[PDB]
Amino acid sequence: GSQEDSDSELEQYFTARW
Amino acid sequence: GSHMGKKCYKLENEKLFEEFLELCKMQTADHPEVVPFLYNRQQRAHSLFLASAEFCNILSRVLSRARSRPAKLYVYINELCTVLKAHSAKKKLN
Repeated sequence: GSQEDSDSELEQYFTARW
Repeated sequence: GSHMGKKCYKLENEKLFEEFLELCKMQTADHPEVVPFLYNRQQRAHSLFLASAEFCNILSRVLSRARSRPAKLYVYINELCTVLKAHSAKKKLN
């Protein structure tokens, strides 16, 4: 399971159009 | 020994990593958290993977992907960051 936020770790505060 | 030998992709992956970050400085210019984040995660990533050819693939791939595709720079940011911890300082899986 998610022992890290991984990609969402960024998404928390910043991300693009995605 | 280790893997491929006594190989050292340290020098590469360090400046390689910044190829992405210096790009990130341009793209996430309104978000100066990304670059320091990638720096930070790399610092707490196990130095072995960061000095290995595998990470060179990751970097050369994700960085250059984000160069061509700025629109998904973050995904490669996400990858590169996860990549650091996934294969370093938590390397039980591999």
